[PDB]
Amino acid sequence: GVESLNVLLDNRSSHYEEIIASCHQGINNKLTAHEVKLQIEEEYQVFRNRLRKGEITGQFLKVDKSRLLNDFNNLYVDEVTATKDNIEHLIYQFKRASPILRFLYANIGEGNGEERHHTIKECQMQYWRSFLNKVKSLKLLLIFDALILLASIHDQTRHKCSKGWLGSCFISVNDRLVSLESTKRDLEKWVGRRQQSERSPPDKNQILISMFQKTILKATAALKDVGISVEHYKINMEVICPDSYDLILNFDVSGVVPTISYQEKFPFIMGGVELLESTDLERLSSLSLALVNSMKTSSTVEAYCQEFLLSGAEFQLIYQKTGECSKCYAINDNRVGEICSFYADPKRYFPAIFSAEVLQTTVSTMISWVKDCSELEEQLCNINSLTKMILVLILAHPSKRSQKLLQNLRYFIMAYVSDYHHKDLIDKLREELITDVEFLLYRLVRALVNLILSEDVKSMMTNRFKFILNISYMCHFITKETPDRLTDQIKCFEKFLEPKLEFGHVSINPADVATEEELDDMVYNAKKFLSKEGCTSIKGPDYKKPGVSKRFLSLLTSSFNNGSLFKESEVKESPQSYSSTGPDTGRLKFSLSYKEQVGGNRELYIGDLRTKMFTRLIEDYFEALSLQLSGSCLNNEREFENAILSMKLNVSLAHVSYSMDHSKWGPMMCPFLFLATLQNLIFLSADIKGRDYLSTLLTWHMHKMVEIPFNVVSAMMKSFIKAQLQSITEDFFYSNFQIGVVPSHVSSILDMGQGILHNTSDFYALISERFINYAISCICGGTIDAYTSSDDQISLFDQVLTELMQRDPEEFKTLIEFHYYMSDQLNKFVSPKSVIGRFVAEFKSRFYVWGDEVPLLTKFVAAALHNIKCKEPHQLAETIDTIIDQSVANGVPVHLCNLIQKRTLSLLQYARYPIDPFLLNCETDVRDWVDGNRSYRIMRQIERLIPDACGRIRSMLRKLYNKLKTGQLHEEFTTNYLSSEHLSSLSNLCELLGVEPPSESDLEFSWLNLAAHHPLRMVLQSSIASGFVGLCRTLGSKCVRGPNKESLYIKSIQSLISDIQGIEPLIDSHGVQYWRVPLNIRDGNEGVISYFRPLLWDYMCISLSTAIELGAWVLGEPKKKHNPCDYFPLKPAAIKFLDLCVALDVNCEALSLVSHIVKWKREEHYIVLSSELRLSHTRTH
Ligand SMILES: [Mg+2]
Ligand SMILES: [Zn+2]
Repeated sequence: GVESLNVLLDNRSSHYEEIIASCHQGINNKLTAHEVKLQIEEEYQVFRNRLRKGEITGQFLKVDKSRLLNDFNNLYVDEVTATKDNIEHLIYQFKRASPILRFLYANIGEGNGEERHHTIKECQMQYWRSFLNKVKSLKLLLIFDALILLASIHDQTRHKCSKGWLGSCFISVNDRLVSLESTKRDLEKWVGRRQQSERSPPDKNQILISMFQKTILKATAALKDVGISVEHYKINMEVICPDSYDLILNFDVSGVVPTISYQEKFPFIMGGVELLESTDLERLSSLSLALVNSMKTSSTVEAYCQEFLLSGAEFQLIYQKTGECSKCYAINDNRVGEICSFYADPKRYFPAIFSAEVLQTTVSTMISWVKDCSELEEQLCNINSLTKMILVLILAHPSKRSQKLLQNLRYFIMAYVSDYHHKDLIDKLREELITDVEFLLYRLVRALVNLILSEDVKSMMTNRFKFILNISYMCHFITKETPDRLTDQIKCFEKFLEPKLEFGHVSINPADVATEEELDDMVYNAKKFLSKEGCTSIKGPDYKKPGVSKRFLSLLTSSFNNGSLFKESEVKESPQSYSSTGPDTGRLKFSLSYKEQVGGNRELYIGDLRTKMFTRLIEDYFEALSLQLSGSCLNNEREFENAILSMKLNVSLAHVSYSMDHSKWGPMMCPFLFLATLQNLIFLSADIKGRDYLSTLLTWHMHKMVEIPFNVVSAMMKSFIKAQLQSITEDFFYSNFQIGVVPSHVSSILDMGQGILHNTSDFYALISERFINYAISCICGGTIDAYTSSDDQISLFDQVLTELMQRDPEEFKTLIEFHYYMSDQLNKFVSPKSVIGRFVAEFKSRFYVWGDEVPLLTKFVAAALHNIKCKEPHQLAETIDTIIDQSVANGVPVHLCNLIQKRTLSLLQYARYPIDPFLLNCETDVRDWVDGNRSYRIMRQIERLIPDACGRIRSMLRKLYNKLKTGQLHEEFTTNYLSSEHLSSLSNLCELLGVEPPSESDLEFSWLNLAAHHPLRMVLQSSIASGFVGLCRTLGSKCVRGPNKESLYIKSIQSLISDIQGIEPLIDSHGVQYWRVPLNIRDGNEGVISYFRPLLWDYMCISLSTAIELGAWVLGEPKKKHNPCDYFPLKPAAIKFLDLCVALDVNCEALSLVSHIVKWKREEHYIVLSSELRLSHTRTH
């Protein structure tokens, strides 16, 4: 489609020629392989001589550990008036630093007696509440309030229980907090007025009962329509008394009133609970569940309350506003009100709801790493306290500044174990802290760092490196959503506009028909961009300024044309006219947005369909050109494996390594650079017409327009109209408003699309790094390798430079300086987070050392925790299965993954959904992830459920597999078995061979399968909490499609099942349900036995499909100080059968064995702990 341009006209004026002239002005791309070394050596001599004097700065320092520690200590020394805290003071003032932290450690409910045993029995008030809440969801509210009050009175006058009141108020129906006396007066007035109306014989003590009977009759009539009975609710009709009006009109309750404080009052002790136990994570889970449930309340078109029980006592959480936004919460108790009041956010509190044994196991497995040390065995009780405190603090107060504070520790711990580092590093690990909890977090982190990385500890460096590198990945535990949306759109525009005001080129309104001023400005700025000088001048190099010099561009193009950079094997509606500024129907337009990240943020450009069509041509061209060469890893797949092998070898040999990053990659490149580079290359010497079309496309990209967001302009206009009757981004809008017209679009020469022109940037990086390495090898006597991903890079040195680093340090530092300068001379800026060393190597967030391996445990656990959505409950299981399968292959133990699976099953059980044996298997081991797949795990679960019935089936399957692998019967089977009855076929199938048929007592095992006629309805999120709320709301409305055409409930089906005294349920330990259904009642009732499916049929089918996919070992019979750092690499077990596979697929609506090969990808190689490969099962042939 690239050549399609030839169908258009050609209206190119004398503007398209000046750009080519400027890009061809003073560049010499015909030099020879002998005249470049002289220039390189002259530059090196001048630079070295000028640097030895003192007229150029060094930008690099040698690593000294004492200076690094003493600079990390007093990093915030203006507010923290201390130098060395004691751990006892920290543990003391940790449990008293907030209301939420005071509540998690107080001595609440000091006496738990029979009033704590009564909280398991269900009174009548809650039954009536549930019934009326159900009825309401299909004058009025007064009757419901009166019924609730009557139920409460009848519950109190029997066994003296008071659970549903708060002083004088009482939660009645919609979490409301209606008063008491007001209802009495309302009922009095209502009954009086009704009697005065009906008068012109009865009493006020019978009209109420009449209305009660009418209302309950209408309700029970409307509720029996859908199919739900009344026995499910277990309500007692005796709550209504013949004397009910004068029973209500005399009640008397007294207590303590609640309140909310919108601005030493704590009524409990402060430091009861310890830290070694697990008493606070459960309280946190309960409080978080209440805070998330507080988003269900309806708009009502006041006071709302939620309830939770910790240790048999009952607490209430009250609020005064509905919706999903920040509000003020208060915690109350029926003994004394107003325990505390805070200002939390309803979201951001998901990751700790049912996960209290996973976090304890995470801490316990992280601490066992540094346990063999001898310099740490005395103070091994403080590390536990500090780790647990950091975790709990991160979970209780989710902030955006703590995330960056914890993320910045990775670069410190990386620079601590290196040889050289950038001098401007400490100024980067400094973020603005505001509140009083972030300073406490910093002090805890500092105490732990100074405790672990001491000076008299020199035993095991790799374990401590792993430990410290794992405390910095605890920021993934918070969130990646945004606190406020109107501020990030301001920060994004600030980032967009800041670097374009220093260069001095900004166009306000292009008008889509450019004037002469814009063309002259473009020409002038294109000439200014190519006028950078350095190292042969008066001043010298001006670091961190956009531009390229003609000398190095000439050298690069000449060296590419010679053939010095190649390897050994590398040398073998439709518009009609177009100008140099765009098509006839307008220039290219883009819009701005941002993207969510852990840490900062990242811009995003969005275009319409025509520009998306036009950009793909350049993208494909440059991707093909980059594939022709070798060295890039952005889209290739063998290059990444080669890079990993080279990194492993380099680290094993103890050579030098250089891990780099480049800053401001996006907003510093430009399409003019790519144009000027492309115009000076000779490829093979029709194609020149392709080069012309490419130049035209890049010229179109050079004149694009970006649209300013609307909220920012509105905010600026309001701020101006307010302050009139302050930054560089403010004076722009101010001086534009002061003279009328307002800004809407922006155009300039100094920005490429972030995430748009990736592949051309990768190509440019490839060739530039090749040239730089060539020059460096030319000067000295050593060589270098390189691998790029368009903003990341690793460099592996050789033996010569490794020895030169220790024999002549000054020449090594001078070579590093020359590399930095020569790289800056080509529009590439090395970041202050790059390192040179011999202990570790890093590339694409992958770390490699010698003697151990570095798994990122906390990252995977955090990624697995909050990963749920509002989908069908049979697709979330596959997502969790895939995540856990990917995480086991890196070094996470399986006993920590079984707990995550149990957590997911508990999340599903809370929403009142039945659990079938086709969801998860929380009893696996190593061999179920290395050798088998999902189908093998489900087979193992079914074999665990019902043994003594899977042996004969396995023998029949073995004989059938032996008979089918030769071709004796391939059609006698797949035509009158897979399309017949399920139960009356297996008998004759096993009779056909010489095996005992399955017994009549094994064919009753069945399982319940909703969506047996049509898939259940889900659509009728912007956050995970809203996803969980919507999931809990959807399962419970209809979510069922009946046989002909209708909608049902999940409770009606279970009621109908209970209406038959011939079926049995059976539940396992984890909570898996399977039924026993006989074969005589199976007939006669055809309306509700339409949902059950037999088990042995699905078992046979799935087992045969797995035996066809994997080997023939799955049909056999099953049979059944170690330090935490001992790893071993493992590899998995690796037409005419595809028709049989597709046949066996559609006959079982349980799994999708063929989808796993189209959507998902396998794992290449595993690494596992050697202590878990001992305990395992083995299946032979
Ligand atoms: Mg890197
Ligand atoms: Zn009771």
